[PDB]
Amino acid sequence: GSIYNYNGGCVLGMSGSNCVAIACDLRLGANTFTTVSTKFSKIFKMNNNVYVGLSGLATDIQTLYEILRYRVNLYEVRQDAEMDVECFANMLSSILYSNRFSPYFVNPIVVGFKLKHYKKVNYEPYLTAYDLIGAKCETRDFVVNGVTSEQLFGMCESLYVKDQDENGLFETISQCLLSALDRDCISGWGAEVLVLTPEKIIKKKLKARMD
Amino acid sequence: GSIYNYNGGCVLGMSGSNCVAIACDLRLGANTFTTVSTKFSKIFKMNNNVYVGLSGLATDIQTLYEILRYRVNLYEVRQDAEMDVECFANMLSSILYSNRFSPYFVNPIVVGFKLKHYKKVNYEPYLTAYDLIGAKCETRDFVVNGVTSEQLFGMCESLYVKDQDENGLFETISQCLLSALDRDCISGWGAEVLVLTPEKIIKKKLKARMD
Amino acid sequence: TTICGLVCQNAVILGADTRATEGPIVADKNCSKLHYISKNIWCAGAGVAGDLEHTTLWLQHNVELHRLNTNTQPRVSMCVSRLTQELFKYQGYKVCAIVLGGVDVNGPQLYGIHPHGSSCLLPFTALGSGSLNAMAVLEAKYRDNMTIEEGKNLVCEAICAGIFNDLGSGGNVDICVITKDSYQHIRPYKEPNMRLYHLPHPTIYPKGTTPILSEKIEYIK
Amino acid sequence: MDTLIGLRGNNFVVLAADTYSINSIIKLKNDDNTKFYDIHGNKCLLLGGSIGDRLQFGEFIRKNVHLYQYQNNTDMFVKSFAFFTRKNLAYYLRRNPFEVNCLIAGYDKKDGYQLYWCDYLSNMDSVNKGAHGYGAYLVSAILDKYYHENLTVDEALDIFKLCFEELKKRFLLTQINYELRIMYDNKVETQYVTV
Amino acid sequence: MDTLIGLRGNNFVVLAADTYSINSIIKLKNDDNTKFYDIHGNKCLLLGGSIGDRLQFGEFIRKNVHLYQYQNNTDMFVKSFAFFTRKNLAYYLRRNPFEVNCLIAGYDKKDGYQLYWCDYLSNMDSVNKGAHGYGAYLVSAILDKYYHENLTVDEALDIFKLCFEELKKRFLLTQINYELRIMYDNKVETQYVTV
Amino acid sequence: SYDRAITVFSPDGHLLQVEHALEAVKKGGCAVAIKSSNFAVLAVEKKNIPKLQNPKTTEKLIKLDEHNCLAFAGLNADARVLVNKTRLECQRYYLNMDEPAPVDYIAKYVAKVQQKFTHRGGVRPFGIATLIAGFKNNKEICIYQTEPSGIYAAWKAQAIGKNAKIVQEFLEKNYQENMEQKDCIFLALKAIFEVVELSSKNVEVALLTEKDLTFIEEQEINSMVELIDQERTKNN
Amino acid sequence: TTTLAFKFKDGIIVAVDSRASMGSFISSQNVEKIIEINKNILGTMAGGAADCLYWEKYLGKIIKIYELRNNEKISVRAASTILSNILYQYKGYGLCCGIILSGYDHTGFNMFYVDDSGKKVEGNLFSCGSGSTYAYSILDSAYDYNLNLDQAVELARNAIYHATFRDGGSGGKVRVFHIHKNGYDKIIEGEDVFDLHYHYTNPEQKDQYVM
Amino acid sequence: TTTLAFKFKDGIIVAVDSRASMGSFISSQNVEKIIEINKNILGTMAGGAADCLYWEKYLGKIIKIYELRNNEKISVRAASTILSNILYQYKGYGLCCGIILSGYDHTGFNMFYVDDSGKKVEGNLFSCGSGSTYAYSILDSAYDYNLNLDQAVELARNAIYHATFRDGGSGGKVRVFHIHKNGYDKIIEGEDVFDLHYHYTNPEQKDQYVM
Ligand SMILES: */C(=C\S(C)(=O)=O)[C@H](Cc1c[nH]c2ccccc12)NC(=O)[C@H](CC(C)C)NC(=O)[C@H](Cc1c[nH]c2ccccc12)NC(=O)CN1CCOCC1
Ligand SMILES: */C(=C\S(C)(=O)=O)[C@H](Cc1c[nH]c2ccccc12)NC(=O)[C@H](CC(C)C)NC(=O)[C@H](Cc1c[nH]c2ccccc12)NC(=O)CN1CCOCC1
Ligand SMILES: */C(=C\S(C)(=O)=O)[C@H](Cc1c[nH]c2ccccc12)NC(=O)[C@H](CC(C)C)NC(=O)[C@H](Cc1c[nH]c2ccccc12)NC(=O)CN1CCOCC1
Repeated sequence: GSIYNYNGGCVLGMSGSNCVAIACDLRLGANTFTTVSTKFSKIFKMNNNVYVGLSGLATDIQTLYEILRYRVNLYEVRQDAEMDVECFANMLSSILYSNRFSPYFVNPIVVGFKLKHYKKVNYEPYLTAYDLIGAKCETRDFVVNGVTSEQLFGMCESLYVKDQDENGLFETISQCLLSALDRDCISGWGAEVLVLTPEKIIKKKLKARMD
Repeated sequence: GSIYNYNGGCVLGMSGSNCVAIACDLRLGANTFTTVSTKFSKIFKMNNNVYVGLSGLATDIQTLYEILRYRVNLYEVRQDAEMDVECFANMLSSILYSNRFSPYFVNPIVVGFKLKHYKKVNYEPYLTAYDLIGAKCETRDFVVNGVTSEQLFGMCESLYVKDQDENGLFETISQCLLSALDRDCISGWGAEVLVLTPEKIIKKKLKARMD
Repeated sequence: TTICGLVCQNAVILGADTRATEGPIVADKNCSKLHYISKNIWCAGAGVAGDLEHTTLWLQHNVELHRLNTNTQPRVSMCVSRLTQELFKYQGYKVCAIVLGGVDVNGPQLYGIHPHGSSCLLPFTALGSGSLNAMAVLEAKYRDNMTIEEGKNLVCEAICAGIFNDLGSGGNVDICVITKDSYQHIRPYKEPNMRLYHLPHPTIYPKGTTPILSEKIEYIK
Repeated sequence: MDTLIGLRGNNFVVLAADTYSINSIIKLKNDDNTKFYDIHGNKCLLLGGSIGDRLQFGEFIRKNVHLYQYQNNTDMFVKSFAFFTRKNLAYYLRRNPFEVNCLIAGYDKKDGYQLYWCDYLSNMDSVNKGAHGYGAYLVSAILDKYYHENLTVDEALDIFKLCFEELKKRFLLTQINYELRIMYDNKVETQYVTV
Repeated sequence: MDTLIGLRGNNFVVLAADTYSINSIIKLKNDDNTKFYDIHGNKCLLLGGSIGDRLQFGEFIRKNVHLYQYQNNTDMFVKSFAFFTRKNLAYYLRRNPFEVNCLIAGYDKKDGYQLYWCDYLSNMDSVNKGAHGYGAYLVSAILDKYYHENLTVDEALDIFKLCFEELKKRFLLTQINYELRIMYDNKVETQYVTV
Repeated sequence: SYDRAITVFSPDGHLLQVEHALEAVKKGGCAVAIKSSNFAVLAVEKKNIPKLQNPKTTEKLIKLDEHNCLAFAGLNADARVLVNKTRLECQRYYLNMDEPAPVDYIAKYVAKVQQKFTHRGGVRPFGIATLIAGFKNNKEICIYQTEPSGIYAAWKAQAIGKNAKIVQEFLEKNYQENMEQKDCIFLALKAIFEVVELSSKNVEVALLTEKDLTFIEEQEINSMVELIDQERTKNN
Repeated sequence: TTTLAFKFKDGIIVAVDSRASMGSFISSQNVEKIIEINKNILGTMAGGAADCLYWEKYLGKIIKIYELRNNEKISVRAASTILSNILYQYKGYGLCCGIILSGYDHTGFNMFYVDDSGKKVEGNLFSCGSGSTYAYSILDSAYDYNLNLDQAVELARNAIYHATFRDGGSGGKVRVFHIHKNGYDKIIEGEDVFDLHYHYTNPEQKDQYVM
Repeated sequence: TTTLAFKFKDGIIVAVDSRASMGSFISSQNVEKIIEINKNILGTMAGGAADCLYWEKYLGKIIKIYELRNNEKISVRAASTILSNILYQYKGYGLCCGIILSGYDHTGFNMFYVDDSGKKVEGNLFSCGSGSTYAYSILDSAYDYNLNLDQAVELARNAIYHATFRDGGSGGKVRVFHIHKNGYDKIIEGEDVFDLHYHYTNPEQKDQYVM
């Protein structure tokens, strides 16, 4: 717990009607109370339909991201195809458990699209959350992780609305993240929100508190 | 211990033919290796026939000396007579044991003359050594105490000669003290030797090592 | 330390060694470990010397006060009660193992008292670090109704066993024979250890060999 | 403790450190030179921590980067250098950790002037201004307040003078001797400042 | 840590202290005034340690000594003052210890100029020169070397200048601000020295 | 312990113990205190057996702390005990407030102690009246008078002790505001010798200024006494 | 917490933040860290909120009774001494108090820092709390005794803002009071630091500010 | 222990005491703390005597093989680097080593301080051991680069004497060597500090010196 408090940070993920959203706080901390950066993004793109939000110790976040990028790139170059979101989620679970007795201090979420072929292709929102040793929670509405987990859980339980367009989804996720961050000492200093749609990605920086 | 090592210090007492001698090192230490004074005497006169050598923690030495002076002065003013050496030794034992479970960190010796009346008076050398809770060793040749106890015991076992005049007694006690001090890091920086005779006291400072 | 005691016909014989040790160093070569409580009661001590000396002195003077007030003969049972109650009060933090022996109206009596405040009435006992060697001797050779001379020899043998087999024991053998009408304290009784090598001549330092910084002479009047 | 300060502008990078070599309660040297590690191709690693770990890690990184540049007949990018350093520190964190804080400064055409902040836990991020040590608490707000975009080298040096004055006045360790490395106009300059 | 220095001559006593009030990693004041306790009748208690214990013990001793002098219409002797201070410190050592080091200086006709050294354990002795703190390690030998009998006040101040220069140059805490109390010619003078 | 109510109400509503303490005060010596712009002058009667008593030992004019001074009339032992209490309280106030105790505070404390001793069981009232001269926190000189009953009041010039009424009347007749030091000393000496036998060894005078309390020199007292004697002879 | 006070040509400027926290959770953003002990003394509190509030109320009671008895206003030095002695009596119990008492008395304007360990430091400029170092740096870089009231208020506001920006334990609103001979005014009742950030550091509001 | 070295206009002056101790017992007073690594390099050792001696012999073996292979004399910097790397490989095992390597090479006179923690500090003046602070103070108060050989030897002797006088862990004899371009000389083979005290501090020998 102290190791997570060292840096802080929080990630959130929500689903709408034919869209998903992944949000994060932009702070980098030190000694649990010193802010050294305000542009430390915690959302990483694996491919067009897969994003991972990593919160926790910053060094472990960077290490896990490098490992995941390595694995995804090798898989995709070998198969000549984009990696499936479920396959990436299972691979992340197995990688996290491979360090079971000396784990990475990272609490990740996976947000993306599952592609189903029939002619056209159906995009299904996909959300999973993890604990540091790869225990996986597959969800249809929202996933949270980080030191702000309780606040995010409360906000999402109270405010999440099913089957929202991209605009309503963005408003809901931004409000949840901002209200949850306003109650955390070691999280905040800016919020980054990505809204995924099958044809485009909207990246927004929120006017947030910086105290 | 280390509390004795904090300051260091050593006292020695020897008997001759119609004379006694009490010697001490003159150092005051701090943190076991810093010399702050080179004139911290550890021999105190209670009355003409009683001397006490106190080694150990300097604050406890000063406190015990003040208590002993108080007690001896009250006893002597009340009785209108000098306190006997045996009576002082027993009183010191009882005072030390009165703090049995929070003791003074001092290892004392008592050197003096026992007076026997027949006309003339007979002076008998008297030596006792103590542990910090008043256990008493009554001796006829030599008593030692302090962090240099082992070296002093060896030197006195090898070199003590029974029934020596004041000159031989002084030479023997000074040689014992100097040789024992030469092997101790935290004791030395000058030696003070008192030779008691029934008619006079000779006080000498020895040319010792100051390293 | 090796202290021991036994009951023979109409007497109690206590014995002790005479070594006091401060860690591995002999602080006293001829310490006295047998203490007079009353004319008909004595004790032998093992453990922390300061505690033993203080407690034995306190018991002796309280027993003398009781004898003066009651105008009767002191009782080993009274000494046992006082000592055990004190030791229990302090919960073994006064480390005093005592062999208390005396003769009263109930005849010769020997008690072993332990630091926590337990006591036992025994025909013979031994305490200290040499207690196991002394106990070996006593178990081998003890019998009821021994003569005072036989008991003295047995106590000497037990204390010598302790002295020569235990590193915390040494010096001489002190003995005390207590009857209903007198006590005999023999100190030393054996004297079995003496320095074995001496230099051909003692080393006398020539006068003036020690350098001095200053010399102040004062006359005592 | 060793105070390190770093400032990144559009046209420069300035690194600053105290010049004390400390051994217990005595300063071995007032002109210590074991904190800056200059790497060919406009790169600098400023290290703070125990002198032994500082020397070992700094020389290890410098020799590895020089080997890379000789083998490939090319200059390593500043981002590659920073993340290589972070990867090595992270690798050793769980085996035999170096207790060193890093300020990684450099210049390259691809990304211009770059400054990276890294702590002994290997938490790294690119910053415009950073600090390490117990003097960070006293210089970070000065940097925040007086930093602006389009700052010049001389204005940055004035900010550093404010920082040094604050460290002399209010810091428990009255630090008066500083060394500065300035990267700008594709040249690296050394300065010594006493307050 | 607070460095205290004391020098006793045949005609003077000089006490010196650093003027820093320290709270964690920041210096609250560079002109601290909580270490010297001047006592009527040419006495001075120089204390070093935590500011709270320093204030409590210094004021307790000063008020007790002033009460004694008012009640008895007389000046307490320097030896009586020193041993009274030591007795109080020893009394509180085993109950609620003050973690203070003391340099007790004074002048009286009976014994002339007197200096006593006392540590937080209440180990006291009269000395010709003494020091407290981690700067004692760096000033004690200078005092030993340059001290002699029949020294003058100005020569003593030169010795103190050497000590201050050493504490600025070699001590981990670069101490530059010192206060001196000088007792000589039955007058007490205050000086402030910066190196 | 002993807690009998020594001071009780008389049928008429009086405290006879307090009246007797006042009588003990009236059996004491005479003390006068005069205030001026920024200083005070306190004179007190001396009673010494010539050539055998040590004049310096007895002290009715004492100093409590660096700025407060006291004179008293009544029982010397009670005065000594009360003065030691007051000095301890001065230092306690200094320790607790980091400032010297002002004269008004110290006078209030003395009066409170005397009231408490009239109102506690097992004790008898202090048989002394006191004049306390000092400075307030605004550096203003002030004189307070305290009585055995515990009632205190500030004054411009006041006399206590034997024949205090005559001296008070003389002061009311001959007092002026903001006198100089010499004139104030002369007034104090004349007021005290209004009831004390005219002699330079029958009086002790002190002048209290912010700096300290300074006792007037014997030669100056001799000269002033000679001037008073000349004036008396001329008048008669 | 960030509290600061400093003397200047027109009196004393006192400033505080309004954030309270338990661990990493922000318990409140609108607490009052400046209190008035009497008409002419203000105390800024940091550390344990309950300890600070209780002991300031205790000091106020003592000062009220003192003023009623003696018909004079207590001095800042005397109030600081009372508070420090009381706090020292509890040394070793776990009290967490850092108080700056600033006020006007007969000896001009006075400022004392008092701690739970019994410290009492007289000074011209103090700062306390977890943001004290940042506030100190900002104040020292731009302090001057001849600042006007507006300049002094601006300096205090800027220092509090920077402390909140860099420290995770400080935030909420900034309050600035001015102590003058006749009492005290509240120049800034409470100002959200959200506006301060986008006034000072990111006026353009066209991108996320990079620290 | 007190070891010191400093550069001056005619080379390097190296000085040491001769005392060894285990705890508070002086094990020897005639140990040799200056060793020659090769013809032109002297190492002064402090700390664990066994560790220092073994690792100095190891360094000597390495330097001998290097010089045999390359037909050139090794530099002080290279020797210091070898020693520091070797010592660092054992960090966390309990080695106690402080070594000053002073020598002459093709780049002039060079002096490095090497520790068991892997430190390597180039310098002009170093001191090591428990008396290092006293030696440092004495050297700093009277150091000059333009001292003659006799003046430099006197300064080193005085510094060692004062270190022995103030520190209980230093004593015995003082050795002073001079490193010059063509090798090294032993100016003072070993001089008892007894005479040094009674020549510097108590020349009169009329009374016990008061520190
Ligand atoms: C028997 C040994 S044993 C192993 O069985 O405990 C002896 C019994 C003994 C010694 N002297 C007397 C006198 C009267 C009666 C009995 C006696 N016990 C000891 O010798 C003790 C054994 C240790 C393990 C407790 N030794 C002591 O008590 C030491 C005596 C001593 C030390 N320095 C001295 C100088 C002069 C005279 C006597 C002594 N004392 C200590 O060990 C001190 N500690 C300090 C902490 O509190 C406990 C005592
Ligand atoms: C400054 C921060 S700091 C890091 O410098 O100590 C603030 C100063 C402060 C906060 N609130 C006030 C009010 C008045 C004056 C000054 C004030 N200090 C704090 O916020 C405290 C920091 C800890 C580390 C000491 N926090 C607290 O004291 C908590 C306040 C609190 C708790 N619940 C709340 C609900 C609403 C409003 C406030 C609070 N309380 C605690 O943490 C203390 N207990 C300990 C036992 O478990 C319960 C909390
Ligand atoms: C300097 C002192 S210091 C405080 O600054 O460390 C000296 C330097 C020194 C001593 N001897 C030599 C020889 C060559 C070079 C340098 C030398 N250091 C010491 O004296 C050591 C201090 C301790 C605190 C590290 N002491 C030792 O290393 C002991 C030497 C020794 C032991 N017995 C001896 C007999 C004769 C001569 C010398 C010695 N050794 C130890 O303490 C090692 N212990 C011994 C006990 O068992 C565990 C290991």
